[PDB]
Amino acid sequence: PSTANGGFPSVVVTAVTATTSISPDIESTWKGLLAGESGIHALEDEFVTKWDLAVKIGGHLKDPVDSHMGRLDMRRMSYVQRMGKLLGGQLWESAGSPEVDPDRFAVVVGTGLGGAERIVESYDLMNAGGPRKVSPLAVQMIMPNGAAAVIGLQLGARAGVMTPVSACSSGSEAIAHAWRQIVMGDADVAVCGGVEGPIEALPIAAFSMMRAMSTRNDEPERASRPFDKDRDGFVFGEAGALMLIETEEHAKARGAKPLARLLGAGITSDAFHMVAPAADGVRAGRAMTRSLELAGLSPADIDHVNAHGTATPIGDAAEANAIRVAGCDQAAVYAPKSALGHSIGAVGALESVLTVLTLRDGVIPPTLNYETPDPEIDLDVVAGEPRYGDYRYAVNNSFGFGGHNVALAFGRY
Amino acid sequence: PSTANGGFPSVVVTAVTATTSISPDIESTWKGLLAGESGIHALEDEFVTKWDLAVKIGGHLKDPVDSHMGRLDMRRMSYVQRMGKLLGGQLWESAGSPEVDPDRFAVVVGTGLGGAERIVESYDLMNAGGPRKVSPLAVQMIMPNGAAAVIGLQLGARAGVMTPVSACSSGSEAIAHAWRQIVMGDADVAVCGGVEGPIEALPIAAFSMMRAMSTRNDEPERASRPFDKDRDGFVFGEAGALMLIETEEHAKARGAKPLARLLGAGITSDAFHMVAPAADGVRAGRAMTRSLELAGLSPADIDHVNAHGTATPIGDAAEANAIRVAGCDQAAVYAPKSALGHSIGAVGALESVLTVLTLRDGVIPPTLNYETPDPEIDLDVVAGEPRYGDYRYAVNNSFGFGGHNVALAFGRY
Ligand SMILES: CCCCS(=O)(=O)Nc1ccc2cnn(C)c2c1
Ligand SMILES: CCCCS(=O)(=O)Nc1ccc2cnn(C)c2c1
Ligand code: NA
Ligand code: NA
Repeated sequence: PSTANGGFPSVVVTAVTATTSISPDIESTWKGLLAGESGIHALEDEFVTKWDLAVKIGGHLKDPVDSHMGRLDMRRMSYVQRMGKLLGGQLWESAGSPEVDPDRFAVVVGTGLGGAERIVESYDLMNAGGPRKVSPLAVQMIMPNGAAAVIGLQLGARAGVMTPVSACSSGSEAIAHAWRQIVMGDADVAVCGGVEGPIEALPIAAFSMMRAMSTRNDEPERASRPFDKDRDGFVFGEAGALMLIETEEHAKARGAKPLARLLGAGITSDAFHMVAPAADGVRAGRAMTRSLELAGLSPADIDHVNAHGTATPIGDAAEANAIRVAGCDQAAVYAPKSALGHSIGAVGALESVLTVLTLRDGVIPPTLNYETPDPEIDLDVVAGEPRYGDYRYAVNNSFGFGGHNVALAFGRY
Repeated sequence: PSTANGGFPSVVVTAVTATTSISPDIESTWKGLLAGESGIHALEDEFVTKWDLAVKIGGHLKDPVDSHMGRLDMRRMSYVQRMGKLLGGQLWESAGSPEVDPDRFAVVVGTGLGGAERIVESYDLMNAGGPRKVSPLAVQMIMPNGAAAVIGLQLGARAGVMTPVSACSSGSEAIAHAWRQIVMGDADVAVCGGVEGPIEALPIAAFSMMRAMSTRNDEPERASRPFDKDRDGFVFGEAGALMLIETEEHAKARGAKPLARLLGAGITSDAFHMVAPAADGVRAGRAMTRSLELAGLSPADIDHVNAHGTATPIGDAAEANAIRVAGCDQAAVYAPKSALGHSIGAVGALESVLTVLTLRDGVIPPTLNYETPDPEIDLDVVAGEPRYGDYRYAVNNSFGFGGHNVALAFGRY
């Protein structure tokens, strides 16, 4: 059974929304990327100087979430819940605010951590003034399922509200599970993607102590260098992204113009290391292959790969092998983290949206800072200027800390 | 397409393990439940007196997790990761330490929050001595996928390692996603269940401030009263539980004796309120109905319902209506939280293990403290003494905060 042979129903993407370090509008982010713009700049936050952080570069949201948040929302929601509500409403507006059947409507939103800022706040409030100072809203804000719950409550999703956690692959895995919920018959329509918290001292400190982050502080826009010889780790780039997916029949019934097709989703694991990807990239490649199997495609059909491309030395090397294992080494490769950075749980979702626009507009943006290619890798990396091309099919890769491999297979409508 | 009509492959439960407030051995916990034992006692912890908490009753694990943990594990892992390692090894040994194909082996372990203690630790450390005092493993310990990532690395699962966060239904949802992974053909064997943190002052404060918790401190063992007229909220009971599921062919090939059959799983949502369940129980009942559709069963086939049964006035009323909607109100109902309390993300997995043991031994333990029937409920609640029977099929219910509904359909082997 596959999408090609009619074993699974046809699933199409009908709307996308995203907020990034370049722009709060996905179509503006897309234009910026095509122009070779970067969202990564020098961090001017006071916490950088306070702690004298080794990492002084980051990509803040161009339009911060809380600028669209009144006092009420600031009191009753965690940050990721607030981002979810914002993106949830924008997405629904862009889809024409359709009246769908709630019992056939599901929500699957991934996240890296959850409402962690409310944990420390409640911790502090209890330490200072005792258990009565902990809010009765604390549980619903802290719980990592909260963002998905807020969106499901907002839009009225009654065919399931799910939250997969797989670190960097959470946003892509969310879309994978949304696809599954539809193809198994549990829903006809689904909002899916990923949300994540902002850059701060403690996140910077924590990830910096892993020694996986770039420290090229003097040249922020040149710091993130996926598949480049002079790469020194990943760069934080704040993001949130959701897409609306549904059966082609459902889309056709309400007159929705599809942006792209979601043909298959592959989920595998390494069982190798807690934070480092497997060097051979076999299991990561198997995730790509599995998505092709479910889509009913062969590697030869894959014209484009939106790479995970963290810019860690071992990460990019592993992925290069992974693509080769999947037999997609002839595909045109893009590494959006070169310009948008790493948004952890949201990044798989943001990059899935980018893959949809690639297929829609038939153009791949240039991978920034790809000046001196790494001799070992040997990939067809799109760079210099955007590459216009006849892209029929694409695979979006997302590989998370813990050994989590998610591959999504998309097709041009 | 169903399990009955051969649409899905036959999936069987071949091994179980759990640590509870009654015992570290699942077979001993099971005997205790049949004898009418309770794991809920007066909390002798210092934080109870220190803060003068409204709740002074809880069920700590009989055998603490850390009593099996050395110095490396205590510094390199979070609590839920440590619980995961322990139960992971115990399950594998109970299964006969089989040599499975890692590429067809998956792990799905749910949890409520994650390595939350390491967040407040990192926060305190950084505030005291700056960013360099934060642990290098802070990220891999804090990340909520960490428990599942530990177990997948421990046992060598390469067909996917996933963590669903669904609050009270996390453990059940994990089994649900494990079932899905096997039936869609991505794996043949799967370790699945749930883990959760211990009882502490802040967890108590957070849940008790919602007025969700029982305050019957004078009589700890009589506090948790699911479906009883005089019920006043849930009681904390620490737990962790995992089960080994696999296809019947795979089980037969290695000579593994099945304990029960996993026939189907239904996942729906309320989209009603952030913490309160929907009064009508319609979507909760649809979760039950969906598990039957996929199992290939009818409501008449269901002889047993392992209820969510938290003992909240609102929660039990909703579940009573949900069972009516599913057409399962003539089924024999058991509420294990009466004796084992609420373990949040692990409780759905624990009660799935209890459902398996019920179908294996053909006996339902008594629902503790069910003395005065509530007029509104009108359920056949097993109480006073255990009820023996040739039980053919059972449905395990989990309805978590956020409106997440998971129903698991089990069958006698
Ligand atoms: C730009 C992505 C990095 C953020 S993180 O990976 O540390 N997750 C994260 C999640 C929630 C909150 C709330 N406050 N903060 C600071 C958070 C951080
Ligand atoms: C017995 C179930 C209640 C625990 S909870 O729902 O508050 N989750 C939880 C998870 C992790 C940790 C670590 N320390 N602590 C205290 C934790 C607590
Ligand atoms: Na990607
Ligand atoms: Na149950």
